[PDB]
Amino acid sequence: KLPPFIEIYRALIATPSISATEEALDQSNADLITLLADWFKDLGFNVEVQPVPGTRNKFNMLASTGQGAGGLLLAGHTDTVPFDDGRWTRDPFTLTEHDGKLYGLGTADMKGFFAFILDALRDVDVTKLKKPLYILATADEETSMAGARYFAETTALRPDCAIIGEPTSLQPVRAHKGHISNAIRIQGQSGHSSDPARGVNAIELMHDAIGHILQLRDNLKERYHYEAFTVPYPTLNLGHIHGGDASNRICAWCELHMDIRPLPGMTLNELNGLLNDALAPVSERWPGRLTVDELHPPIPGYECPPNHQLVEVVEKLLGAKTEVVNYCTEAPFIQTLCPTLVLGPGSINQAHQPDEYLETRFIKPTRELITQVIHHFCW
Amino acid sequence: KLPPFIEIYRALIATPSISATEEALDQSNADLITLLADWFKDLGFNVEVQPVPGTRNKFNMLASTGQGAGGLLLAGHTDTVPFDDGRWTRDPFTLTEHDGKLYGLGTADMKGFFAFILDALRDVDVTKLKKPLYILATADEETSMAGARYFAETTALRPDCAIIGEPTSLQPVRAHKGHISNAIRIQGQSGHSSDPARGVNAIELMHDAIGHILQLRDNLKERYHYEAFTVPYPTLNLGHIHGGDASNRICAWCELHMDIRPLPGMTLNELNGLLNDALAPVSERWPGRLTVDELHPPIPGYECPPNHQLVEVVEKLLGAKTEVVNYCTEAPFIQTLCPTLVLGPGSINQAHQPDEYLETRFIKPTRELITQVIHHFCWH
Ligand SMILES: [Cl-]
Ligand SMILES: [Zn+2]
Ligand SMILES: [Zn+2]
Repeated sequence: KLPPFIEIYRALIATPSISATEEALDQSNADLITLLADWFKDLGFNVEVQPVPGTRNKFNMLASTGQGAGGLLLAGHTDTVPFDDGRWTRDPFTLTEHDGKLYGLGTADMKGFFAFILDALRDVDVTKLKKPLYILATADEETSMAGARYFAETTALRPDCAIIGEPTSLQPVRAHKGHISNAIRIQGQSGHSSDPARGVNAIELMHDAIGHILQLRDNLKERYHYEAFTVPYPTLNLGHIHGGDASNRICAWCELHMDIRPLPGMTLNELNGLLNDALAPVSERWPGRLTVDELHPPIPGYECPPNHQLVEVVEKLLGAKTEVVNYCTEAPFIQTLCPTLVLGPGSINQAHQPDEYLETRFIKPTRELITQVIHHFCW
Repeated sequence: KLPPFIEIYRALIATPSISATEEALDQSNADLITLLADWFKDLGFNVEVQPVPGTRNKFNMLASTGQGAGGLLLAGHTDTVPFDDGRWTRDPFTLTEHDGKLYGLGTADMKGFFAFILDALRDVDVTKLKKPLYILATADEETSMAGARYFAETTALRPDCAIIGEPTSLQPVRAHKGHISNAIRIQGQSGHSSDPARGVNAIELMHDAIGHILQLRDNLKERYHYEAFTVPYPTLNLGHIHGGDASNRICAWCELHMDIRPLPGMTLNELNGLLNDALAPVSERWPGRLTVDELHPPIPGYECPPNHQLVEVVEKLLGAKTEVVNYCTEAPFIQTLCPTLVLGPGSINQAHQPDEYLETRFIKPTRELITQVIHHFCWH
């Protein structure tokens, strides 16, 4: 009943699922979901399609089998980044073999993962599994991660563990930093530069705030360490500043946009705690003039405990040690449901690039890795 | 033979001469200058009309009677600011008497002055002056002051003294602060925020520069003093800042727009020296990254030596003590030729405002004052 691997792959690549914040480029993942939904139906899984609030008509799919607690969650995203038709030298939607490489938009990131899951399940009898098996297909990972966010917020599901099939060259990944973005906003009071003391100069107040923020930057860099990261400390970046009307007017308003990248172990609440603490002497001096607002929904840090049985099994199956990575995944939201690893075929060297491909040599190892992991946590 | 006072004033207000940095809005003062040049010719002045290099078809007028050293220079600008389409409740180019008030764009700043000079000169015999009388009418005071800058740069004229007819309510003004406006520009090096050490954050460098600038602000407030000014020290203001693309990118550029208002007697070279030395610690640590560009032609401070005959006689004519103002005039350029005073009818409260007027109560005092200064500085 299930087509062969390359045919499953071909149809997924041929179904456009580009995500974009730009209304013009943003395609519905409905056709991608229907493909996955009908195929998982055919294999005997129950299926739930979920509209995702505040997306342009995007959906999650959960495919479920078995009952009771625990089980394995296999998770991926159905969307791809846009393509540059100027730099692609093949049709992005045409799966093309050439020189041990399979070319197409989402070959590496990450439609291959679903083709491998279905391919691995082709002869498996879901009746005879001891523990539940879940397949999650999320919307809009490449933009808001609204799919994974809305799933982790609303789902009753509580698996024993989860693998998110992002391209890692089949290296298991157990952590990455978070990402919070803030606007620091300072209300001045206007006045003529003929008496620059008559008003409240927002730039002078922002100069004070920046002093305290750079002190926090130094404390973060000095007191929090995670040796496995290339940059082993939580980072703080001043990105943008704007304020004032003219050289000859008291600066009436000033705004600073910054980011912080918290290490896995530090929570969002403690980080907003550290930032309010740094700014406190300034907002106290000046009640009601300094506000801190979020620029973009925050992403928590993620880690999987390094001796978790998920990690030991995977490391042993692949004979590869776990890595940390310098990029954000859905793992922070899936980690609220159960211990989570990031592990998939193909490379971020092809992800989001023109003439994206997945090497065909990933085919046998990936089929075998998924088979072994389903037999380990469901049998 | 000259028309009456109200006719002269009517024509000057009826003749648009709005100046503007925007080429689109910048009207030629050619027709204003022509009215003036013919009226001074009719009274038997030698008149030169000079195109001002680098302006949009603008002219200076110098009207001359007599020859010899010294004499009195009476100066004013022919240009007005634009009118706001929303706010005027009558035609800015029609001189209308309402509430003992003469309404019109430039009634107060400062076309009235030219009417009062011509009116006063009706009853003067220029052949019996012992020292020359000069009237200068400048281009573009409200924008670049190119008129007065060019005149000061090029004229061989060295009058005994000069009065600029800016609106001061007929109070003698003897000094004002300068104005310099700079952009402090910092070139950083961008990169992803996942490693902030890979770049040079222009906001951090600008945080450094501002620290040094605020130290200069405090040095200026402390080490320099001129009692007559409400703010008796050179002021410094941080007016605008911008830089950088995104919260997740190292900030590659930052620009700060600031001004300084120096006291009379601080040169523009002294001030630029103080600002570059304040910024030296940042600029020496980050070679090639920090530049200082002028946003506006810089204006030196001005003062007239407070015991020149010009001040003593004008104070006595008016029964008024000299004042200082914060704002700028052409005085710093004119003062390079001769002791200069700023003295004119109409109020700085009408200048540049909708339904601009000059109160008629100023007509007699202003005519007497102009007559008297011509007698006192041209008969002796
Ligand atoms: Cl890393
Ligand atoms: Zn991905
Ligand atoms: Zn004026």
